[PDB]
Amino acid sequence: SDPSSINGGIVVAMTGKDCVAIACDLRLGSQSLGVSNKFEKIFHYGHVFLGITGLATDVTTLNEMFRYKTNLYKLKEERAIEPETFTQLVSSSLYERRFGPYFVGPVVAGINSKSGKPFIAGFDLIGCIDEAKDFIVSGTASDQLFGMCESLYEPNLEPEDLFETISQALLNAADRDALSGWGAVVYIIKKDEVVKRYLKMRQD
Amino acid sequence: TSIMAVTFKDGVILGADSRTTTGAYIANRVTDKLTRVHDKIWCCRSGSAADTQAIADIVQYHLELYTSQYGTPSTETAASVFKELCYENKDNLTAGIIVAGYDDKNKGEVYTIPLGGSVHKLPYAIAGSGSTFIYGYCDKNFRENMSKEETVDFIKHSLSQAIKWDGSSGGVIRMVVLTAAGVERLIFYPDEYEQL
Amino acid sequence: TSIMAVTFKDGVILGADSRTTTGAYIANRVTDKLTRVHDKIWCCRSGSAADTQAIADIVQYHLELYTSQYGTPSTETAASVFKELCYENKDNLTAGIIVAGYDDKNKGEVYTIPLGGSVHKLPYAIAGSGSTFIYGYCDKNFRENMSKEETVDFIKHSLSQAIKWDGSSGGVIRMVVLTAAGVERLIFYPDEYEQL
Amino acid sequence: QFNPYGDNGGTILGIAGEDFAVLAGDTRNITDYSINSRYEPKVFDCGDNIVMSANGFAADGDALVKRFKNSVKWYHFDHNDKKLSINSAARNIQHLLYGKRFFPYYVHTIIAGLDEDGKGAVYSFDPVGSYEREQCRAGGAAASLIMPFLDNQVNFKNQYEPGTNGKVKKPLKYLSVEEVIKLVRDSFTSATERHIQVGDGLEILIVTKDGVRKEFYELKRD
Amino acid sequence: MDIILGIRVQDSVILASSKAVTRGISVLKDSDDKTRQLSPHTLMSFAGEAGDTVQFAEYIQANIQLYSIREDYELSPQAVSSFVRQELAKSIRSRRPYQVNVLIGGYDKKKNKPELYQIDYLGTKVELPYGAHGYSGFYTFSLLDHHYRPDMTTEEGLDLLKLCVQELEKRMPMDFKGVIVKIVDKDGIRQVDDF
Amino acid sequence: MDIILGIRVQDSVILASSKAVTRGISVLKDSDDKTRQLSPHTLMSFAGEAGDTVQFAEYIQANIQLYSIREDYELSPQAVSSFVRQELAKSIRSRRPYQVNVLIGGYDKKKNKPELYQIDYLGTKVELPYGAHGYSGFYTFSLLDHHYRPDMTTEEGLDLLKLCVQELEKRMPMDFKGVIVKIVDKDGIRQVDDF
Amino acid sequence: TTIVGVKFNNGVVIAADTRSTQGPIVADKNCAKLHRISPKIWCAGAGTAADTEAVTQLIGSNIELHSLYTSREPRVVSALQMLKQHLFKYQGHIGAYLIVAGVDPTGSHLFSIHAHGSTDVGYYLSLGSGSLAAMAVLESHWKQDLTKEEAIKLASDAIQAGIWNDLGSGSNVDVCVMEIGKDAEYLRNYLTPNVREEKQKSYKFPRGTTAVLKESIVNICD
Amino acid sequence: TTTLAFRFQGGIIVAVDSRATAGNWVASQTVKKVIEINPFLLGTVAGGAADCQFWETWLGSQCRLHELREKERISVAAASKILSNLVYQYKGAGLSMGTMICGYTRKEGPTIYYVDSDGTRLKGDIFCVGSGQTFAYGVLDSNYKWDLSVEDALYLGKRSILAAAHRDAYSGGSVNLYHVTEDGWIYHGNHDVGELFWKVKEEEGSFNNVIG
Amino acid sequence: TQQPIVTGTSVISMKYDNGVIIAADNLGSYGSLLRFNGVERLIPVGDNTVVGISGDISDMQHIERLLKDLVTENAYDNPLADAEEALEPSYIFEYLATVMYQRRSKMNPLWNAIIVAGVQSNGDQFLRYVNLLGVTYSSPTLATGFGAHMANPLLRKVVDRESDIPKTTVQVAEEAIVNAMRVLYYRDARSSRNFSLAIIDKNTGLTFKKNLQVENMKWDFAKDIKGYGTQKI
Ligand SMILES: *[C@@](C)(CO)[C@](*)(O)[C@H](Cc1ccccc1)NC(=O)[C@H](Cc1ccc(OC)cc1)NC(=O)[C@H](C)NC(=O)CN1CCOCC1
Ligand SMILES: *[C@@](C)(CO)[C@](*)(O)[C@H](Cc1ccccc1)NC(=O)[C@H](Cc1ccc(OC)cc1)NC(=O)[C@H](C)NC(=O)CN1CCOCC1
Ligand SMILES: *[C@@](C)(CO)[C@](*)(O)[C@H](Cc1ccccc1)NC(=O)[C@H](Cc1ccc(OC)cc1)NC(=O)[C@H](C)NC(=O)CN1CCOCC1
Ligand SMILES: *[C@@](C)(CO)[C@](*)(O)[C@H](Cc1ccccc1)NC(=O)[C@H](Cc1ccc(OC)cc1)NC(=O)[C@H](C)NC(=O)CN1CCOCC1
Ligand SMILES: [Mg+2]
Ligand SMILES: [Mg+2]
Ligand SMILES: [Mg+2]
Repeated sequence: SDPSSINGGIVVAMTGKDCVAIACDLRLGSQSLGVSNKFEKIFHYGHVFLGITGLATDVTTLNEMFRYKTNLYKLKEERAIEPETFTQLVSSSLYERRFGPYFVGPVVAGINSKSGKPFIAGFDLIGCIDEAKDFIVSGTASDQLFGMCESLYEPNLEPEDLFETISQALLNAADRDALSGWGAVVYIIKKDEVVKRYLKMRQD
Repeated sequence: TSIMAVTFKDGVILGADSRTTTGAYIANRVTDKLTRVHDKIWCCRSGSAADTQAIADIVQYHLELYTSQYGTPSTETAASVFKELCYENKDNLTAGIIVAGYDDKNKGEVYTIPLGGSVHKLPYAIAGSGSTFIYGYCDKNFRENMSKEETVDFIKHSLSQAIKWDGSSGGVIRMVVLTAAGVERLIFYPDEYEQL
Repeated sequence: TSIMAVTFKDGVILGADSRTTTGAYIANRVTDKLTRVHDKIWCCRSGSAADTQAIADIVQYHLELYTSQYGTPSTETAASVFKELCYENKDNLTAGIIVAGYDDKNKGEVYTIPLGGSVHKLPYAIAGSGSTFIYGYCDKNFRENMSKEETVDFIKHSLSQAIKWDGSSGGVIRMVVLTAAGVERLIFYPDEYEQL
Repeated sequence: QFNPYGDNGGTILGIAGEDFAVLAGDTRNITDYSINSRYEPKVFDCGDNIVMSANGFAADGDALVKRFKNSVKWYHFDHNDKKLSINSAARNIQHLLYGKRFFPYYVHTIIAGLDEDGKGAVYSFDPVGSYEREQCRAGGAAASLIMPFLDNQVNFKNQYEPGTNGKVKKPLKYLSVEEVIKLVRDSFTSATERHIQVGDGLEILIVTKDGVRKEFYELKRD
Repeated sequence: MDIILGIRVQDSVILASSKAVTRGISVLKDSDDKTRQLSPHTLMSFAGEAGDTVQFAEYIQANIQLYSIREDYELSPQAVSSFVRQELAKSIRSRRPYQVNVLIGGYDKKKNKPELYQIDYLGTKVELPYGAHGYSGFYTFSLLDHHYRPDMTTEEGLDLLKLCVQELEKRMPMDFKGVIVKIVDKDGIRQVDDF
Repeated sequence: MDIILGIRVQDSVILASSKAVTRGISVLKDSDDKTRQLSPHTLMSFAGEAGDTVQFAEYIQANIQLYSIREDYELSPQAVSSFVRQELAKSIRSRRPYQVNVLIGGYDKKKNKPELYQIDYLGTKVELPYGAHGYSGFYTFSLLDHHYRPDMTTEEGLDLLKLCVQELEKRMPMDFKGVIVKIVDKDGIRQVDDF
Repeated sequence: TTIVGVKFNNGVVIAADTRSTQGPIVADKNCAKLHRISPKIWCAGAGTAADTEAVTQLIGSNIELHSLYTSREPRVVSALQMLKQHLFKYQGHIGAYLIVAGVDPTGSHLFSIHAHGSTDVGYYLSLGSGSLAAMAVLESHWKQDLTKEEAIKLASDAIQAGIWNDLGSGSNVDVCVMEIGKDAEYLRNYLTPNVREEKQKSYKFPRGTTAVLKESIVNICD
Repeated sequence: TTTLAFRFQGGIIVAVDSRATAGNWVASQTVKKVIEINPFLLGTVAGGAADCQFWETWLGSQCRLHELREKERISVAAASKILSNLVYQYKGAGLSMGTMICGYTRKEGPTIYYVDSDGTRLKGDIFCVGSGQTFAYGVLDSNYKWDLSVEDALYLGKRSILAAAHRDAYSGGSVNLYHVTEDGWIYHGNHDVGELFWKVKEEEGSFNNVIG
Repeated sequence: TQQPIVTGTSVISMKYDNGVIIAADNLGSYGSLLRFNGVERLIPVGDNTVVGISGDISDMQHIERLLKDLVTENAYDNPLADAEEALEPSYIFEYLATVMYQRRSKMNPLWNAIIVAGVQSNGDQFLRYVNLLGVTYSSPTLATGFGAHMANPLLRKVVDRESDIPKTTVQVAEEAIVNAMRVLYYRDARSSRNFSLAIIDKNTGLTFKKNLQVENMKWDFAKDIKGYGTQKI
């Protein structure tokens, strides 16, 4: 009965040279029982990408909630929301449920359309923003991801190199965690093109 | 805390140590536990700092609003407002407050308000963790209608012992003198009182 | 309990109240808390009656057997036997014992043994529930090399206050004087000490 | 109520080569949020070319190392100065640990040395005696950070041959002592960054047929 | 309540649901239908806490039927499942949550595709080729991993389902008194009477 | 372990014992014989805590067999049951008691009478015309109160036993995988293979 | 955390470390614990990270509206009163331990607020896990009539004590100086004594190392 | 863990996974869960790793002492009972062991004995033990026949572990196969799930739930 | 299973160029009550070792007796008891460390934190810690209780690593210790002004200082502090 580790899952985000990468595993289980190997944890609202780990019902609920909020934002502002602004929106929304929180570990990733700057950010379940130059990690294998990212990462990686680093960070972290894995997805995000790759990983 | 208030010939004197503890760590060694709720109505605070502080602020607000409508309140009135808060919220409060004030009609008065929320008008009052060690001393040494210098010595010697034995008490000995003359603040440092 | 032992010029004096409580009921209002472990080595008992009693009996047995083989034991030796029992059985005992005795070489001596089983040799010692209220008074009023009459007054006034404030203490004030002259038992009734 | 256990933190790491083996461990010792020592070694030379470290609760760790060291001594007395092989040492340690199955040594134990064919060997234990020979093991507080990095860099996990359509795996090969020490130093600096109980200093014990050599490196002291 | 299974095949969705209703040391009923028809081409099986199950199932049924009358239009299986999930997602943070797990088998008439959704009492929705709630999954998932093919016929799906029920009858501790099987396809919902 | 029954009729004692051995959500075995032959004309069925049951049954068996060799004589069912009861009576006030309930069916060759004893893990012995341990009794006792007659034949006793097993299979929550039936009479112990 | 506040001649200075933790793991190696309530009222925060951020923004927002309403520059006592009344209302459940400081028309001020809503006044203060390490330094070196440059030195030295000796504190030192008659200067990363050393090896992988199953272009446009 | 062993026409198949867990932490992927007691006896292990490892190695010593004393290889029944009587002495102390003593002798033939830490000892033809036993049972039961060939039986045992390795979060790593005949046990190699899964998926056409 | 009754607070210590310094106040607290004021918590063993003990005082007095008895036992059949075969700090420590761990392993600990400071026969500085759990560690600076949180930070500014030890004189080292004792008096609610200090030098030997007091205290700034926020009077 620990909400954060019932369904399982991981998300990781990295920055490169004029690009960002966000990746996640595909597992959804009920403790020991693996149930679904298609459960994606990364969503997007315009050019802003959001990964969400933790309790799967809240992962779904928040996605639907942020879609709701970003749609009204766009109608009133007459423009797409930016990652910095969206990050604030996430923090507000999470802290609004301070004493009955969504059991999640969200991760924002994207490139600011005006300045062109790569941007990533993480949160705890209660809304505290964790901004980072290098990388953000989240999920049941966060310790593993921290260890992989902190050793493998280097600044100013090209999109094709960044893909290899983030993928190897996710895969090797996932294989040391029982509740993560069962497939993986990696988003490579450039200023005006986005490539989505499904990784081949061990299915246990 | 070690705190006390003592009536005497010319009025009343409040006394307190300056030690605030979070466990065995001293968070503040120069605390001011003597707080003004009105010109010549002060109080000593013991128990939860947050609770006594929140209460004292509300009392100060009430007495300010009282003064705007009905003029200067009595020391009894001040103690009644304290009581009302402490009694009605007894389940959520850990506050032991001594109220002391100077009227011109009633002279010096001391009211003590323990945890329960009961009121007790006394010639002098002692309270806080360190007061346990000076019940014997204070009872044997207190006299009514003391002078200012005698009362200051009585409080100084008392709080000196309370401080010496109680780990939760220490630092400087602050005092506040309430008389017709006005309001006087006194302080006494370890190098003086320790070797009494 | 309120108990104390005080060394002075001619030897040492033990003092105690006479109240035994089972909750808020006074089971015995004329208790003798001063107990003889040897001719001129006595002790004051506080804490569990059953425990202090069982200990004192064992100590009395050891010191009697000591005397049969090695002659009169020192007051330090008596305190060491008390300590040994209290320390080694600390998990199963609630005993706070003050040991007081008179040698001809060492004159008056007082050893206090709190709950832990530690030993502390002191000029005077206070213990039991009611002792908390007289730390202030006893510290301010104690002097070394007092006379018999001064020491009796010091104990009487001290235990009077301890009794006045502590509900767990009361009744008569028993005392036992240990000097070269011999052993003297004293008693003081409420009608005398209450109005000090 | 009295709690007989404590967490002294730190982290250890063992890597095996072809004709050598390393056992590394940070020199920091902690309790709660306080640093006890910036240099307190927990990787020991136990004789017969066996290095040992028992990370976790230092009292139990020191007790175990002390007993194993003594076990080596009596092995010589009772068996005509015979050299204790690494596989025999491992089994002996299992019995030491399991001996206290119902009041365990709170330590993740790792020993390193050379097997009887002269090849590098790392054995690793749980707190109650379960053991297994491996090419690679990280133990202690930051084990969860370091271990997956080792899987990737020592055993080449999840690494495929470029352009083979993820069909041919990267071939397994032994690492040089120079390459291993690089991985150790990067593992510990990375673990120091993200784990509060890891830092101060890094001490590596290298084991070859020639003997036991030591190397020390500074780590961040925050 | 205990065993509810679901298998999506080429042209239909097949839901199996145990018939036993047990309380204490007594099987009170051995012919219980643990399902409700939400719409002509949508069926929901359910399992969980006593009372909650039927109360929830009928509450959903009423809402979907109300929608159908209002719009004179059948809601898609995807839309119904999203509605159901949201209701459970509200429920879980209520004073007393519905402790009900459901499978929603439906045939989408616009896409001409069968759809199977698995939703637990927390509001955790997943679309699957085959699903199960409770301890059943621990046997059936691995069995279906092996024997399931995506292009199977309804008849092949029923044989695959028989293989599950046989395995459960062999290894499950409790007697669940067999299952009621129902098929959802382009022609609607019908019950297999002889199983 | 769960269902153990016993029925004493005119000339024999019939013991039925369930075949299921369950642990967790898995029936590990469906052909388990929950009985031991203590002597040629004495049979003991058992049920209770895992491990304890067989360990106790075999321990008793060994002791009775030791007695038989020493005296070259079979102990009476009454004597065996008294021995068993005392062992359980010691057990209950031990550091770790045997949690085992037993039925002892035997044929007394001196009296030419069948005898059925029911002993629980506390050491509570009773001679009965019919007995049961666990939840079984809650169904079978009332059923036997109605249908049992003291002068029945072994064949009539088996039909009476079939009536119990049918009722249990209908109303018991757990699948106990049928029963192994054994008959104890003047000619010794034999097993009914088709039940 | 480790946070401090020091009063000097013509104003006040506050400082903080930049480590954020979740358990023994360093979540953020360079977070901002110095918060702007108003232009010349700043706040150092320790405890529950989100609570210190949220409570300081809320009060900061209401202070701004109050400043516009009254046509006056906001006072430190107003922020102090609003914070402590808010924190008290929630009975400590909002785990914010704050050092409030600033300059206003009344003068320069330095306060501390605890999660339960109790406030203290002082010339030097320290809060957080490394407050004892910091307070040790402040008690040893603080004196009356400090200059600006002396106060910044004392403040940053007290933060360093926490950084090195407390495991709950690390990385860099942030400072904010609030002098009377001048603009408040926020010195982000005033000291950076914990720079990561050059890694022994580059772990840049050969392109094509990772095995891929599918590729697709994602549509972000309308 | 997930371990199985079943009797059939051509002897006994024994298959185990190789994962060790410390909660959700994957402790190892390369652990040995079959102990070779002698050329004719095998012991599978599930549960507490040290308990299993220590007492099964101990069992091998007791079986060696038997054949020294009795000049004859110990029976599968006697070997299993030595272990079951041992764990029964520790009953309540908290040992965690799910073992299967598999072997062949002349008097018994091929025999399997399930023994666990709460004292249960059962002879049987099919057993699956461990956290993923149910997943293994699902595949094994639905494909099992007595008349399976040595080739088909080996594969079914391998495929049943694979099934559990996939679904059970606390099982995986690799499959260790064994085949017990009248001539003794024969090792049939280590099979990494990393490669075996995709090999099986492609060739068998199964695992359609996974993104191919 | 114990609970400590009469307790002693911080014991602080550090190495310097020729030896070691150790200090501990003279208080025996009884919870919040500052019961006993004449308690010596530094106990010399021979002329080359000082054992500083915090925690339960009854257990401290037991350890005193063990050390006292250890000196006696060492003298038996030992002509070199005051020379080559004298008790070393390392011998005394390991003995205590063995006892402490054996007691915790029997779930009946000596509720203490101990620091054994001394100088070995070859001139090497010895400074090592051991507590109720049997946990042992050595460092240029060691402290127990509040000392660990407040003293160590100050003492580590003087001797931050091994190479700083030869650079530190006895004057500098003692000043740091005496300063640390003052800071502890300001901030530790179970500390006293009176304390004892011991210096074990390889040249001048054992110097045991009794009846020291914390002095040069800053309290004057207190008079300016009014109320807790919005008070002016
Ligand atoms: C002496 C120390 C003990 O009676 C005084 O009463 C003193 C009074 C005082 C202090 C500062 C300003 C004015 C008056 N009280 C304290 O120092 C007080 C001790 C105390 C805390 C909590 C209590 O129960 C609720 C009772 C007494 N210290 C504090 O309030 C400190 C600042 N905070 C904490 O210790 C944290 N507490 C908050 C309340 O809940 C428990 C944890
Ligand atoms: C005063 C009353 C309190 O400290 C004294 O210490 C007094 C000492 C005394 C009394 C008689 C003879 C010689 C010395 N102690 C008592 O009166 C004592 C109070 C006490 C009881 C139990 C305690 O914990 C074990 C601590 C203090 N009264 C008694 O022992 C009476 C006779 N018995 C009970 O109250 C029954 N107790 C037995 C012990 O377990 C709890 C219930
Ligand atoms: C030091 C680092 C304490 O270790 C500081 O107090 C620091 C303060 C800070 C950090 C960033 C920005 C501003 C201020 N505190 C933390 O980083 C804090 C540590 C902490 C965790 C849990 C606690 O128990 C309630 C108390 C303190 N870390 C966090 O708040 C992190 C980001 N979040 C969590 O750990 C998850 N929340 C969930 C809800 O309950 C509180 C913990
Ligand atoms: C699967 C993976 C279930 O986890 C298997 O049962 C596996 C079997 C196995 C057999 C031989 C060698 C390795 C692994 N079991 C484990 O990996 C086992 C799971 C388990 C942990 C704790 C238990 O509590 C009694 C029961 C089962 N994992 C371990 O034993 C791990 C490596 N060790 C510990 O957690 C150390 N603990 C064990 C209990 O005593 C305290 C220390
Ligand atoms: Mg009285
Ligand atoms: Mg630090
Ligand atoms: Mg798995």
